[PDB]
Amino acid sequence: MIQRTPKIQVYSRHPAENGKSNFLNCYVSGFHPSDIEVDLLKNGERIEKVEHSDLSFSKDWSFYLLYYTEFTPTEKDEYACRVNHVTLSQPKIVKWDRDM
Amino acid sequence: LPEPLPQGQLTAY
Amino acid sequence: GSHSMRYFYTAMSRPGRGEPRFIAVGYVDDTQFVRFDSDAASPRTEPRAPWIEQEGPEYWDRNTQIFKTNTQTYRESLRNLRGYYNQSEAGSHIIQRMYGCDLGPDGRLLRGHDQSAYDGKDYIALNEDLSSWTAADTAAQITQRKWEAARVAEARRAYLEGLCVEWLRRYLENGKETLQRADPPKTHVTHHPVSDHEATLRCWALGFYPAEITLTWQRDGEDQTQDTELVETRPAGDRTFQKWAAVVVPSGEEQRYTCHVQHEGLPKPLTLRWEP
Repeated sequence: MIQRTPKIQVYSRHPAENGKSNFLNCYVSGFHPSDIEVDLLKNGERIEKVEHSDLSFSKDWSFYLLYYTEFTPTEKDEYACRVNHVTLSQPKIVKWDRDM
Repeated sequence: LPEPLPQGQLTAY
Repeated sequence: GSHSMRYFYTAMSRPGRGEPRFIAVGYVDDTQFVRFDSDAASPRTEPRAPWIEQEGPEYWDRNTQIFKTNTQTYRESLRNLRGYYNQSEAGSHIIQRMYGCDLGPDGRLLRGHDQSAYDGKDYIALNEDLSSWTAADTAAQITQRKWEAARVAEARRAYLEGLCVEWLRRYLENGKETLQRADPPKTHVTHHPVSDHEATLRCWALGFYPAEITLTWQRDGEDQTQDTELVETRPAGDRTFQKWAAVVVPSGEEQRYTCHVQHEGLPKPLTLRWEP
């Protein structure tokens, strides 16, 4: 069975401004099969109550999902997305970089 | 609107 | 502009963990507007965009019956396909279907689509004529014979040319303030050194709808496809999308580089440079 590993982008809904409420996004896509585990991290700890979009897929049949949570960025707090999938030997972590 | 059901039974793959 | 409607079905087996899950989502262009999930506490068709809420109970019950009946048939289909590939009852498998209609800018049917995949590979597809099938392998040929015997293509055609177009037009009207509004990208160029002699130029497009967009870098007017880093267009969560393209340039040569942006929401394609 051919499998496809997820691509992962971590970013903000709006341009980031310290002290201003916003949304932190983790977009996983290009993956198959559809089972996937996504966590949003704040200073290494799992954020509770993260929401996600309904499962859908692209023209090449790969799946995509947006995971999101309200957050207020500051200069020191660190954020990231942690993803596991059958194609990964261990969780992959991508750090939020406000310039990416 | 999605594809409606046929009068008969839905044809499986 | 042009517009399309698409439903996306996913049926997924999970031996030992109950019956296969069936989900259906509907879209107009890049806007989801309905969902159905057989795993919901009380499975029923739910609205996912404001303009669809005005539909009455008859609409929702009609959708729900369609999706519930499909839930049962897709479980049969999964059984059938496991057998077509001589697969064990232990593994989990997925059938996907995407189908719908495309309208041109005048609102007339451009073409229809009805495609299916098994475990992420092309399985069977309705040809553009809406009358014949293309099967990817000898298993899909079994499905093809069964669908030919049952005059399935005729039914798909009637739907694609009829109700699909009729309802898409209805939604486009009911949601005209959004569905028929293209929001242009807000754009800018950033600059950050990667070393003494090199710097990154990144061209940003933010806040655009629909997702279709073209973003390129040129050096002295020549395309820089190979040297451009291009991320996948990504959803912001407010309906809009984002994308960037980056290129690494010799310090001092920045003005030889131009970023070009094409989007439906733009009257004329944009050209941008870094502005120190």
